[PDB]
Amino acid sequence: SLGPLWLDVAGYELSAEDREILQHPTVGGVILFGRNYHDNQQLLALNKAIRQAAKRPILIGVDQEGGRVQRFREGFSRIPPAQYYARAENGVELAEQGGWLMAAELIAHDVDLSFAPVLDMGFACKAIGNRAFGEDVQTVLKHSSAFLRGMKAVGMATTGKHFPGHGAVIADSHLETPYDERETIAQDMAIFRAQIEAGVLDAMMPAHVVYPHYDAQPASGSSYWLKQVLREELGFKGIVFSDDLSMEGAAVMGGPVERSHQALVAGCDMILICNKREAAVEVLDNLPIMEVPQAEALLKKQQFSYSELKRLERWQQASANMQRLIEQFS
Ligand SMILES: CC(=O)N[C@@H]1[C@@H](O)[C@H](O)[C@@H](CO)O[C@@H]1O
Repeated sequence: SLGPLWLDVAGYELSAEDREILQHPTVGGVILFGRNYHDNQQLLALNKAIRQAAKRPILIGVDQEGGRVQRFREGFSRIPPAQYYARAENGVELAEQGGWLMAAELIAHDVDLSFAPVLDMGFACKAIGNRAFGEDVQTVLKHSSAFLRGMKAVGMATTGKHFPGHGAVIADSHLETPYDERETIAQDMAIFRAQIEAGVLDAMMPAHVVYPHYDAQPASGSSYWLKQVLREELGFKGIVFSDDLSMEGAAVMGGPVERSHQALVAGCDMILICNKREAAVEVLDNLPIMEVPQAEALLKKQQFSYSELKRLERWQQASANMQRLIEQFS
């Protein structure tokens, strides 16, 4: 937790070079991907090794939303697309089972957090699609609040994304960054405002999206979006993540070093450099030695094994119900 930088590792086991870089104080987390996941035991061993190499507390995170975005599937309960809960007759009840189950099984495998939930509105943006909980404000709020309650219940920190709303985004040749040219995105942002005000988000990830009515920069590299709006207008007090600086970020600024500088000056607390070990190293060398003490809030609050978890009727039911829900609409 201590440092701002999130990076990844190459495979199923920690390398000797991994063990060295994990000790760099500017590192605060490892983001895991599908290529880091083979099986439950291998995952447990990998995370144990990460925490031992780091020595100090360190965050381990994953994109585990359900549906199209679930890095760990084999040997885990399948989680439905976030869209599916609101299609069921008891959606709010099931959304909480989905969030609880997703979070519980990650904690059982020594993972601190999932970069979830998606608070975007609508299904028309290809990148989002059925990752959204609904296509109007109330449906999104109702079902995302349930999912959040489930995460909270097991001690997992929560991350709203992709602020200030990725639901209506276009990524064609009209501009060089995905964009949303609407004169107002008030409804999209109202979802974020509501969850911020309810105090249910520990963290926030911004969208790599330009909203030209508002500001020239992608929100993820925008002083307006991340300070003026997110902090001053909206009163968000949690952790702000960057986007993946390796393929997103303020691309016009230059390389990883320039993108990292812009993310931090814009108001990100923590920065992500994925898929590019040599870029992570470059950024570590460029930056001051940095600390993010408030990121300790993101470390998981509970500890238990998968065996212990499965003894809960709550697990027995949630797991079965998620499989039913998937089968109901797939
Ligand atoms: C629009 C989109 O999918 N953005 C993703 C985000 O959800 C994810 O948490 C992050 C880390 O993998 O990479 C991206 O920025």
